[PDB]
Amino acid sequence: IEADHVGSYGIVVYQSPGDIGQYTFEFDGDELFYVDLDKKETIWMLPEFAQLRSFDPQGGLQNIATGKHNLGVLTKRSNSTPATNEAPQATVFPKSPVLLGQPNTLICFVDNIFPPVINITWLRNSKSVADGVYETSFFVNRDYSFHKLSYLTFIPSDDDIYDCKVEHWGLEEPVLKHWEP
Amino acid sequence: RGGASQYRPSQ
Amino acid sequence: DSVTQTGGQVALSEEDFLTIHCNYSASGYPALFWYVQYPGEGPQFLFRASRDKEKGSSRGFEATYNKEATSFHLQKASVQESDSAVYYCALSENYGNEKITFGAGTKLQVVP
Amino acid sequence: AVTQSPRNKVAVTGEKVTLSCNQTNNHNNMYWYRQDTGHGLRLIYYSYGAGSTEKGDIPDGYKASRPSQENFSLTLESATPSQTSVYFCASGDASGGNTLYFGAGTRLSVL
Amino acid sequence: DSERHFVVQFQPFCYFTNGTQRIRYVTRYIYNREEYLRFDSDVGEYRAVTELGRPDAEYYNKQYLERTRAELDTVCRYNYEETEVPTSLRRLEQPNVVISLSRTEALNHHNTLVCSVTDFYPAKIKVRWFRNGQEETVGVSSTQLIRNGDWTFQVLVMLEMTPRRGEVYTCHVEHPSLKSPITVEWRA
Repeated sequence: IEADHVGSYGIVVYQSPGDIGQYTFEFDGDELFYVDLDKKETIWMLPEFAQLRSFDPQGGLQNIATGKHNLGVLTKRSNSTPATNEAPQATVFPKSPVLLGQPNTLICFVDNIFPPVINITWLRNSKSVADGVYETSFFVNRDYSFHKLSYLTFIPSDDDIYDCKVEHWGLEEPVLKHWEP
Repeated sequence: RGGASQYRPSQ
Repeated sequence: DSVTQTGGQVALSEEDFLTIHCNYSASGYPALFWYVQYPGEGPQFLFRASRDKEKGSSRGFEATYNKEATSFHLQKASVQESDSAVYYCALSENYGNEKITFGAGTKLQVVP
Repeated sequence: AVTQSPRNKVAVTGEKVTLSCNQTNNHNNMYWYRQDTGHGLRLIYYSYGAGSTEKGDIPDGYKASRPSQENFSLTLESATPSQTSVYFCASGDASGGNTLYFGAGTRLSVL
Repeated sequence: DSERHFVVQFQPFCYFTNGTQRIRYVTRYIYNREEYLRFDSDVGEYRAVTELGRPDAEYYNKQYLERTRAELDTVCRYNYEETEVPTSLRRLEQPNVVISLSRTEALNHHNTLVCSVTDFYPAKIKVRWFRNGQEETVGVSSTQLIRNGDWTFQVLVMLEMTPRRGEVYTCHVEHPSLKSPITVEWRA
């Protein structure tokens, strides 16, 4: 389907077992916010946006609550057809042109995720990092799989290795995706 | 305040 | 949000024309309804209305969603002595809350 | 249907009071309202499902529990005169602006 | 078989064409990754997609039809005009524009000129190349617009060229966020 703009106002994802859930608002492919189900809070990707518009988490909670409900009426109706693991695909690219010493961000794109459960991490010189790293929620795809991005700020170095470790059930070994300046 | 689509229940 | 409605008590004769006012003050695009509280019971659903211009009806009672005057005025043909009850006007936002807000209610007494 | 208990509770200031509500509607949503003159119905608490406790509009002085699906209870820790009123319970299927089903109420007064 | 996972998905879509002058509302009920039921403001009702949604079909229509049809206005149209207009459809991020020569320079030698246009929003943009204020159309290519995921896009446009004495190539970028085009030169 085509149009100038698209808005998914309330994408629900309920995963059992684990009672794992996600609730987001998407507009033209980007992420507006997600409802942090634990804090019962609306998390906006863009700050200046929550200062002009808002959303009540309870709505998130109420619909997640329905996800739990339905994911059962179905898990049964489908005679329990368990879901099928897939293999995620990582791609690493910069945000801007890598100038030496000049600050920048490393972006790891991971498409074809299913189910939406996954560990993404960074590695500087085969050693890991856990800092200055941030990731998006699970964005939906036209084929009902998801994708997500992870970010690693850093400073361009003529002697630095990087990797995007991607762990997921449909992956026997944690896949790595190298990158160099 | 923006609204959201209701994920209807079933059965 | 608030649902402000017609005074407290009204009295009519049978066969008269019923009209109970209800105006609302909402932030989003809310669904509007009417419930009835017959003597000795708990309130109960009458009919809803989800969008401007939509009309809701039930048991001869009806009300039209008027986004322009933020009104949802209840109207009935000719009331019957058994119509005597408390009428509650209410709304629910489009946020999914599932939170139903109510008004003060209006006592209707149809004289025999 | 929906049923409440007790249907008449005379209590004393300070005392700890608890109302119980049951439903065979099988709805995942259940609410606790109170009816006062000039105020109509006002939401105190409600739940999205078992283990759910959402603060309504007038929560202060109250507490609730949804131990299962058919049961949602309200508890006044230290009852007070201002909490004298008719309490109504309700259940809803959680379908956007879910129509609400009400119990016959619990007339409670705090002397 | 504890490693037997499960999941359901609810995916709503509000398709906006020419403001709100035309909207199509789609509701997708998913199980794992199979779509079993769906609502289309164009079909006018709920319809079973697979065998799985054969049960819900009648119950969802009898119950939620009128409520779902309305969302085209209460959620879609409403949100667009109330929340989108002042945020999404107002965000304008000017892009950064640099020009790097692919290989080492060498007069009269086949080389490339890359123009990096990064961090912009929205996506609709236009980058042109010029050689001595005369537009280069041949030997101009580009990458697939990249969605950085942090509400910004980037793209690189190449210009195969031949560096000759006194030449001044120019990258021309036009964007909704620019009062006038950003122009960057590269001198031979």
